Formats: sequence, C-alpha cells, structure tokens
Amino acid sequence: ALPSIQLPVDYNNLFNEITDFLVTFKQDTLSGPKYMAMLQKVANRELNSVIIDLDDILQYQNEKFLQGTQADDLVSAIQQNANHFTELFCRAIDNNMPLPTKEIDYKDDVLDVILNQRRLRNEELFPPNLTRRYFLYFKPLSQNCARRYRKKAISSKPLSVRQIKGDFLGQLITVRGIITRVSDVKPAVEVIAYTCDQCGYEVFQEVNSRTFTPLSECTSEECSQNQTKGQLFMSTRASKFSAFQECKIQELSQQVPVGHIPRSLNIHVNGTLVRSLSPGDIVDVTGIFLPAPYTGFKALKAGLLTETYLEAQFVRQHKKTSDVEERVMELITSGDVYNRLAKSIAPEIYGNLDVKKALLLLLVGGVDKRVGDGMKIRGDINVCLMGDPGVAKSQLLKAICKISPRGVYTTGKGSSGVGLTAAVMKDPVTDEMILEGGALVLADNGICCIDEFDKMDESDRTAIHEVMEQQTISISKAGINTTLNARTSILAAANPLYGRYNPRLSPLDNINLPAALLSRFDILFLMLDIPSRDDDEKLAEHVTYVHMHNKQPDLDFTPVEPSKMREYIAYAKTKRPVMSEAVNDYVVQAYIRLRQDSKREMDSKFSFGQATPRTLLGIIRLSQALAKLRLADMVDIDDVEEALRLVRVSKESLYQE
Amino acid sequence: DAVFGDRVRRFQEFLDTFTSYRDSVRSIQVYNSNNAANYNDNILPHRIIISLDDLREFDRSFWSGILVEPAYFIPPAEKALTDLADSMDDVPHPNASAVSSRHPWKLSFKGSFGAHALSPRTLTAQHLNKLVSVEGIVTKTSLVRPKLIRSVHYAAKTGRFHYRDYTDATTTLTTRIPTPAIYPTEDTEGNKLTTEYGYSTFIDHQRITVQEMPEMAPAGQLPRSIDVILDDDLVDKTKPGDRVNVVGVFKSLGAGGMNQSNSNTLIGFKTLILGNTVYPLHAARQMLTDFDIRNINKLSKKKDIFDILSQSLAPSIYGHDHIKKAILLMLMGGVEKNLENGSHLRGDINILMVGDPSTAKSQLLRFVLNTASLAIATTGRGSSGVGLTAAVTTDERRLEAGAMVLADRGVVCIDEFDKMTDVDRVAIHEVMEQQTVTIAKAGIHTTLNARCSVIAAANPVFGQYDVNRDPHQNIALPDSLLSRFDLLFVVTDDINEIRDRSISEHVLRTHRYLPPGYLEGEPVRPKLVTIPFLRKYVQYAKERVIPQLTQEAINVIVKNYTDLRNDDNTKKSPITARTLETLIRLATAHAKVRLSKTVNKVDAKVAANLLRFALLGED
DNA sequence: TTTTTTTT
Ligand SMILES: Nc1ncnc2c1ncn2[C@@H]1O[C@H](COP(=O)(O)OP(=O)(O)OP(O)(O)=S)[C@@H](O)[C@H]1O
Ligand SMILES: Nc1ncnc2c1ncn2[C@@H]1O[C@H](COP(=O)(O)OP(=O)(O)O)[C@@H](O)[C@H]1O
Ligand SMILES: [Mg+2]
Ligand SMILES: [Mg+2]
Ligand SMILES: [Zn+2]
Repeated sequence: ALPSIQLPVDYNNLFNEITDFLVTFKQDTLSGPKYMAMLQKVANRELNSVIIDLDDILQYQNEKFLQGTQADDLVSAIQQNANHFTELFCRAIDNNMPLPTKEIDYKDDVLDVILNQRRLRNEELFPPNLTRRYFLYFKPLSQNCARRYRKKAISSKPLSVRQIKGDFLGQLITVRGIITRVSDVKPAVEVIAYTCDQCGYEVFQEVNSRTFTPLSECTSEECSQNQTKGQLFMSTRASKFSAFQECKIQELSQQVPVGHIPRSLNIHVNGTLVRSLSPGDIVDVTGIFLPAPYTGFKALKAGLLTETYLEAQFVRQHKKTSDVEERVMELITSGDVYNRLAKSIAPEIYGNLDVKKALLLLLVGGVDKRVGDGMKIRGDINVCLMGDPGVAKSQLLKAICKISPRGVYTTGKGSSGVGLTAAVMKDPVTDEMILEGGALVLADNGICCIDEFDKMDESDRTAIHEVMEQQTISISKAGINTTLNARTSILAAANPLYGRYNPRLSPLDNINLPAALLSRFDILFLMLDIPSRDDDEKLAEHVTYVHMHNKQPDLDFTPVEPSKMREYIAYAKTKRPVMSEAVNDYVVQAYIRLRQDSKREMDSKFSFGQATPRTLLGIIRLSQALAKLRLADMVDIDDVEEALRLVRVSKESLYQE
Repeated sequence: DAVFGDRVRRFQEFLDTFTSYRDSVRSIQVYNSNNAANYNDNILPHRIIISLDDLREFDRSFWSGILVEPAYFIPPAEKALTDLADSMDDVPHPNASAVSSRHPWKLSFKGSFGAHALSPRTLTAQHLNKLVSVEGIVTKTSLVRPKLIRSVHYAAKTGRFHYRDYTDATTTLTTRIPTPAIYPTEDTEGNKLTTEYGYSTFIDHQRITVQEMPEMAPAGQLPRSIDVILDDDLVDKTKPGDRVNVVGVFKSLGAGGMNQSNSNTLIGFKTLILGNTVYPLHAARQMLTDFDIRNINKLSKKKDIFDILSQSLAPSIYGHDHIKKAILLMLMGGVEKNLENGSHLRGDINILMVGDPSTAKSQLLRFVLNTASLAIATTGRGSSGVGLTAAVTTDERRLEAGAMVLADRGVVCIDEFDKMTDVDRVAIHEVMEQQTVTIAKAGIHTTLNARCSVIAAANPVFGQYDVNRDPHQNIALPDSLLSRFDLLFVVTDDINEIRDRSISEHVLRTHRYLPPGYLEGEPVRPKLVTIPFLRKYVQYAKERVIPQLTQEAINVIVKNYTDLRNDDNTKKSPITARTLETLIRLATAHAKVRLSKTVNKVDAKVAANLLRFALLGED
C-alpha cells in the first residue's frame, strides 16, 4: 500500500543547495550574481524565460567540493528526474525573486491590476504558476568538458530516436535529427480562473493534464457563506495562458540501421521556445523525456503501455557579430578573397577554377530588386552545367549543396515535377487536399541541385520554368488556389545528348534544351573533357594525393573552412551595392555588341542562341555579386568586364576546341 | 509460497552445481561495471541462458516442472538467479535510480526441447501454460514502446517516496490481480504525491507475428502464425522477414466469450507466447576461429593466392578466369574514402559482361549471388526503376525501398541489364555514382544510402557481339552509363575445336559429379580453398585490412591512366577520370586480397593488367 | 460509387 522506499536524495537539501547556487553563483571565471541579474531582469519583466545551465551547476559543484561540501551533485541529479527539479528551481527562483527595478511592465497587466485588488478584497491562496511569468529552462551539459567522463556515459551525446530507451523516461536527453513536421502554435492554460457573481470570488483551477473537466460549482466561501450554489464562469483574461506547439523529429538516414524504417518522436514545446524550430532542418534538441498519459477509456484500453513524448529544454542548430567581424577582416586583409574562396571551393576537385568562381558568384546571389512602380526582378542566379559524363559535375553539386546552409540536393528521375515544386496530398486527414512544399519550397532562400537535368521530364522542366524566372509558385490545383513566394537559387547538371558533346553537332543541338529554358539560366557552362597528357598527369597526381592523403595536396594554396565561407558569404550578401552610370554605358554597349553578334551569328557552328534582355539582367546580377564579394558599395566596371569574361569563357570553351 | 521458496533454493543449488552460470553472471557484472568506469563518450542485460539439459540432469523434477509448469517454476528460478547475482554482486554506490531500478536477472534456455519444440501450425491448445519453442518467419513487427511497471512517487510535505508496481498479463507469467494503472495521486495519509519519473521504472514492450515457414506451409492452406510479446532486451532483436526459432511460455488471455458482456460467446480465448529467448536462424554472417585466422594468415603467405582464390570461384564455369579475378576483387571491394569536408569517394567495384546467349554469364551471376554474403538478384525486365531504387508508398505516405536500398553495404546483380528500361537505367545512374538514393516525389523529399555494389549482365545489341561493329554499336547502353560503370567484360563465343572439347569435357565431368554419400541411381537428398573458407577469408580481410596507397603504386597508376586516356587506340569505352578511380579501387582490392595495410606497386600493376585486358582487349 | 491528385 504505497510502501515507502528510501532513496539517496533529500529535496530539502537539494533545494537549499539550489538557492545557495542561484544567489551565490556568478560567471566570475568567464568575467551581482548572473542568476540574480537574470532574476532582476525578470523583475523588470525584461525576460520571461530562464535558462539554468547544467554546466554552471557543475562549476558551482566543483567550487563547493574544492571548498569542501556535502555536495548533492545537483548537475547529475537533474538528469535522473528533471521535471520535479524544474519545479524546485522555479520555487527557489520565486523565493529568491528580487523586487522590481526601474519601471515595472505592469502598466495594464490584468493580473497585477486585479491580483492586488483580489487581495484587498481578501484583506497558497492562488497557484504560484498564475503569478509566475518566467519560463524556466535548462541548457544541456557542454560535451567539450565531459568532466563527468565515467559519469558522462553519453549524456550530451545526441541519440537517434531508436537510440532512445524507456529507461531514459523522466530524464533529460539529447537527440539529433530532422524536424519532419511542425504544428501551428496554439494556446494552453496553466491555470484556469472561474468567476461567479454570487461569491464575487475568482477561484483558480490549475490544470496539468492534457484535458480537464470544468468545476461548474463554487467551493468559494462567499457562496458557501450565504449557502448559495455558485454558477462559475470561465474568465480567459483571468485564466493563465501559454503558447504551445508540437514538432516531430525523425531519424537521420545515417542514424537509421540498414533495412530499418526511420523512427520519429513527437516533441512538445511551450513558452518562449515555441516556433524556434523549423521543419525539415537538422537540429540537436535537449529536453525532458516523459510519458504521455491517456484519456480514461483509451487508458483502460492501453493499460500499462504508455505513449511518450519530449519536452525540449533547449535547441541547437547545426547551422543558421563582432567576433564574426574580426574573423572576416582577417580574410579581407589576407586579400584576393574572391580567388582564394573559389579555390577553397571543392578542394577535392582539381582545376575548373573558373567554374568554382562562377559557383561562388551564384552562392552570394545577385541583388533582389523591387521598383516603385511595383516591378520586382529576380536577383537569384541560375547556372547550368552541360558536359561530358564523369567530369565531377555531380560531385561539385553535392559539395555546393553541403556548403550552402539551406542547400538541397535532388535528381531529376528521383524527383517528380509536382514533388519538386509542390504536391497536393488528397488525404492527409479527412480526405482534404493539402498543398505540400516541394523540393524548391525546401530550397527557399537556398540552392537546389538538380542532376541529370537533361534526363528530367520536359513537362516538369516547363514546370520549373515558372519558379526559376519568377520566384513565386502559383498553384490552382483542385481545392487549392494559392501562391508561394518560393525564392531560391537553381543549379542544374546535365550532359550533351548522346551522353557527350559532338563537335559536328551545333552547341544548341548538343544542349538540346528549350530556348526559353536556356535563356532563363543566367549562365550555361560547356565544360568538356579532352585527353591532355600533361593535364591528365596533373589531375591524376592531385587525385592520387587525395587518395593517399585525405587532405588535397596543398599545392601552395590555403583553403578557408566551411563555417568561415558561410559566415563571409552572409556578410557579403548583406551589402546590396548600387551601380554607376559609366558602368551603364559600358554594359549597354556590350549588350548591343552581343545582340549584333547573335543577329549575325546564327551559324550552327557558332550559334549559342539569340541574346535576350534576361542575358543583360544576368550580367547585371553577376556584376552585383562580384561587388558583393569585393564588398564595394557600388558595382565597378571591373566587375562588369569580369562577368563578360566569365560568359565569354563559358562560350569559348567549345570554340577553343 | 513454501513451494516457491523451496524452488528458489533448489535453483540456487542448481546454480551452485554449474559455476559456469555464476562465472558468466560475474562476467556480466564486471563488464557493465568497467563500462561505467571511464566512459569517455553498451551494458550487458541481466539475462542468462541456462542449459536445459543441465537442469534435466541436476534435478529432473525441477526440469520437468519448468518445461510443463513454467508459470510455477520459472518465477522462483529467476528470483533465485537475481538473488545470487545481487548477493554476489558488489552493487557499489548505486545511483538513486539504480537503487529504485531493482533491475532483475532474466533466464533463458538452449536446445533439447523435445516435444515442447513445435511450429506455429503444429501448436495446440494443450501446450498452453507450458514452456515451448517454435520456428518461423517474423512478420508485422510492431514498434517499440515503453510500459509502466513501477510508479515511484515522492510524498511532498513528508519527505518520502511511495512507489507502486503494476501487473499485466505479459509482464508476469502467473495471473495476478490487475493493477488499476493509475498514478498514485495522493498519499494514503492524504499528502499529495508527485510522479517521480526516471525513478519510476519502465520496460520496453514489443509485439511481433511469427508465421509458419512457407516451406512447411501445407498446400491450399494459409500458414498459421502466432504472436510473441518481446520485452526488454528481447525487443529489437529481429525484424520482418526473419526466419527464427523462439522460446516462450505459450499462454492464454482474455475472456474468449466467457465474459457476461459477451452475447454470442462463440469466440475463443486469446493466446500468446511470452518469448523468453530468441534464436535467430540465418538458414548471414560467417564465423571465424583463431585457428581459421591463422590459416588465413598463412594462406596470404602464398604468393599467387589471388589466382588460387579466383580459380576457386565459379569452379563449375570455365574460361572466364579474368572475370573470376574481377569478381574476386569486387567481392573484396576496396576502400571507400569520405573527405572530412563531406565528399564521398566510391571504393566499390562494379562488374558487367556483354555475352552471347547461354554464355553462363547469368550462371556466373548466380554463383556470385549465392557465394556473396549479402546480395541482390534481379533482371532487366523483372526490375523497376522505383522497384530498383525506391518507390513512394502510400503506407502516412512512406517510401518503399528498392533493390539498391536493400543490401546497401552488400552486393547487387542484374540479369539482362541491356533489356532494362532506359528510364530505370538513368534512375540507376545516380544510385551507383553518388552511392546514394534521393527521392522527392509525392511531396516526400528523402535521401538514402545506396553504396551497394552492382554486377549486371547483358547481351549485345545484336544478340551476338559483332567484333567488326563498334562496341557502341554492340552496346545499347550510353557511354555515360558505361563510363559511369566500372569494368566492361565483352565475352564472345568462339568455335575453337580444342576449346570446344575442353568445355565439353568440363561440363561432362561436372554432370558426372558424385555426392560422396550417394551412389549411382541414388537421387540427391590446382589447390582450391573451400567456398565457406573462401567467404571466411573475404570477411576477415574486409574486417581487418585497409590498404594504403604507395607513391610507387601511385606513379604506376598515374602513368597507366594518363597513357590509356592519351592512347589514341580505340577502346571498348571512353577513358575518363572514372577510369582513374577504377584503377585506384582495383589496386586497393588487390592489396586487400594480399591482406596488407599498405598497397604495393605489384597490386597496381595487376590492376592495370586486368584493366587493359578488358578496356583495350586481351593483354 | 464518384471524384480526384498523385504516383506507378
Ligand atoms: N577534376 C576532378 N577532380 C576530382 N575528381 C574528379 C575530377 N574529374 C572527375 N573526378 C572524379 O571522377 C568522377 C566523375 O564522375 P562523378 O563525379 O560521379 O559524376 P560526373 O559524371 O562527373 O558528373 P555528372 O555527369 O553530373 S553525374 C568522380 O568520382 C569524381 O570524383
Ligand atoms: N564457359 C562455360 N563454362 C561452363 N559453363 C558454360 C560456359 N558457357 C556456357 N555454359 C553453360 O551454359 C548454360 C547457360 O548459360 P546462361 O547463364 O544462360 O548464359 P547467358 O546468361 O549468356 O544466356 C549455363 O548453365 C552454363 O553452365
Ligand atoms: Mg556527377
Ligand atoms: Mg544466361
Ligand atoms: Zn460563486
């Protein structure tokens, strides 16, 4: 009959230690108490969420032990039974809660406005969470220290979904995985307040279950004093509320055992942390892993078997300031950052440095422009690679996809045109047609890589025509007439008809693409493979070194690290330069010259398709991107001539023969 | 009760009889302890497989009681085992959770079940409440799931912890009053309780459906299947389509219509098998013994051992020695590098031969299939692009795994690949090259590992390879796919009376083969390693060899590749960087066969020899 | 059954 069990824990001692830590602990080694400082901000209502770092707890424990204490090993303790300790920390915060400083934010807070009133009428009465306005949280232990070592068996180590074991229930844990889907935020009440006129008393029902039943009667004294039976009424204003959202994390294919379907865990998020996540993005999350109780009837149906979920204390993203600023001036002072980055791209790959340069220009992307009249011209840049097989094209695209923070990789056959752009699922639930974000949607504000683009269906090719020239995606499918912004960059890989280019065939014929499609690309690269004894030797030596030593042969070159390129690329993209009139004259003359060339150069041998205004816009985008790299406030004629050189090289690669 | 304690002490005596059990228990305890010690960042489960014959000999009475009345003998037996472990165990400084864990020790049995051995179809109600074992293939594996067994609760305002345990038919062999399954909300005194998760204990519950062996399945009968409640460590010990023999207590459940609520009462009680131990049945993973590893090492000492192993392969087939060697290297695979930046460096070989009808190329693929540790057999027409790579399945809409996804680290083979639909061929392109599969159909973006090795077969564009006509004419496949693919082996029939007689005698002797046991008219049912020993060698190599490039081998490879690419001479397929990668992987595989952590110039020389033998022709 | 994107 509920037999008592002795356990080596005293919640009173642990609470005292927690209070001593909060009031005492300061980030002096890093540098009033930092925790007391946070509580002071909370009193100022500056912050409504509190994060208690387990590493800070460990530091405090180390300090106490070095001093010599009957340490309660709180940092370890929180892991075993996290929720009760979170409640204890919240209570301690309230106990050590400092008074308001500066000006308090209760200018119109109904709680503060009426809570005191309620007290004056009265002159735990009400649930502590009702007054509490701070969302408690816990930062996961930093694995770098792993001072627990023997104790740190895998605590910080993120674990796949299947890696999770019922033993971990009630314990803080870390998981790495992609967010399959995210629900829309919804409100939830920590406390429900009913108001009845007969009493004039505002009872405070507190609910922690998934569902609750209304009181529908007054236990309030005033109704009891008169013997009256109260008709309680819900008061949303009085009742406390919190935001809630739900997210599902699924196992990574790498984590997934061969022949095993990925497992997904439902994630509950509340308070400030809500909306922090983003669907389809790799993330490492740490939080309390708890069972999910049932409804009474479904509970009886299920019995001892229980649903389980995760409540995320903290979120870490593998990818998305002054430190950044210094890091970038380092490379800026190094100079030649443009060519240095181009070489740094695909360190594995040998040669094709011009291709790498163009890829970098695409990565930064051209300036997106909107006109006062309302015109908007796509600033994104799209490049096509049309070359003989086995020239590392696919490798290059995969490298770029990894490089870009939001990049997504795709193949034409494996991806449906509808799925590539967007899919209408007839029956997610109740057989209600729903639009599904396609690969392009996933690539929004990112780069989408399409291989075998020639093998891609022509109809789906026309489908992507809209998105690539025009950012938005308009869908009028059955039951769904909607538009999606769908701003993203496109990189396509394909090979000449019959596999490899035929010199006898015209460049356009070997390309075998719609002229509308061709023009919509800002650039097409006709990289070709010809046997060159010396060049073959050089490439073979490079590849052999790469095999022998995983690092590519240095070749008197230094390659910047991926995080560094992404940081610098973001900074450069922030520029948005504006070009000048001399550049206008130069580019206008060049465009006129090119159009005249095409108007005379229809010959199949040298025919690459007629020049179009889209070509001029792409040239302008490339010049603006070059300025972004150079970080200049205005585009320079140097950038224009460089872009012209890039295009001329792309076309002349064949002419060189 | 008194019988229960008597059985407990009897099993204690049994354990005392065979220290091997106690020795294994101590090994488990010490192993877990040392694992917990210095955890830089698995724990053996508390379970023992007691030999049934040991019990039968030590005390036939207790053994029979276990087999017939497990519900009355197994419980006290495991109780005694747990007590012996704990008393013998140090259990030093147990964690607060460890204190409340009460993690007990489970029991298990091995072989010698006699009549208790059964099959899903051969099972019978009579066997109910008796320990039994059956064999079959797993299907409809239900997902893992937690299950409350204890509800450790802290009595706030009183500084105390009041736990409650929970009972379920699956959890306990014996029938017990069902637990209300309600978290203790308030102390019996009246002090509100708090659900102290983590401290409260849970178990992993799984449900699977093992069906009778289709081979055993009688004609015109749907194979009967029975369910097994896998628990704890037993959970996740198998998956669908796993031929396995399991041991459990065949048990009955429910009201079977006996309940008053039942109106018709024309139903029967539910029955289940609370599996205590599971024995997977591959008939896979080859096994090695120190003596075998020493034999392998000495065998590597042999110089041309590569040739010997190659000949050992396809001994029935004749004439394709070079193709046999290529298959050998493929099986050895090579080293797949993966740069820290993220780049993936294929280290796998692919083999394909264009051959005349009846060339045995299909038979050769059949041999490679059976000998292979994990292989995938399919054919051009019989395969599908989605069926080969993956198909989005309505299931939430899931993604069906195609052949390539299957055996991702294993091997794959295709017959009549030329007859494969070109759309599915371009589907293959990405799988093979990138060694991965990505699908974004039906609004389901996905990426999958696809590094499985592939060995296709095909007939020339004209049935008979016309040497006069170009290989491109003779090959319907795009050169891109060909260059994508690794090693082209054009095999052509020839009327060489000497050779014709050679193969005639080969096949005649083959058909003359005699099973040593059998004789003439008795229907069934130079050195060459044994095929099981051959596979053992291959696995040992792949497990414990990683050849490293040598600058000399690098020089040889570079020279060969650059010349061949710059060699104007007509080639079976165009020379490309993929040719250089193929050279690297071939040298890696040859060095692997040499069981050397460092490549040798000889390895690369042999690789180049075979590559010229194929790409340019006989060399 | 009928209507219905979507994939096969
Ligand atoms: N310049 C190079 N540097 C490094 N590796 C190279 C180079 N050229 C070719 N390779 C390698 O040779 C192979 C080329 O084929 P893949 O990269 O698989 O695909 P690809 O055919 O080059 O591009 P596609 O036509 O879009 S599939 C890869 O293994 C590359 O690593
Ligand atoms: N060189 C050979 N050595 C041994 N058997 C051979 C040889 N050539 C053909 N055969 C026999 O011919 C039969 C049919 O071969 P098959 O696999 O159909 O060839 P293909 O795949 O070219 O049609 C096989 O069973 C094989 O035993
Ligand atoms: Mg490629
Ligand atoms: Mg055949
Ligand atoms: Zn009232």
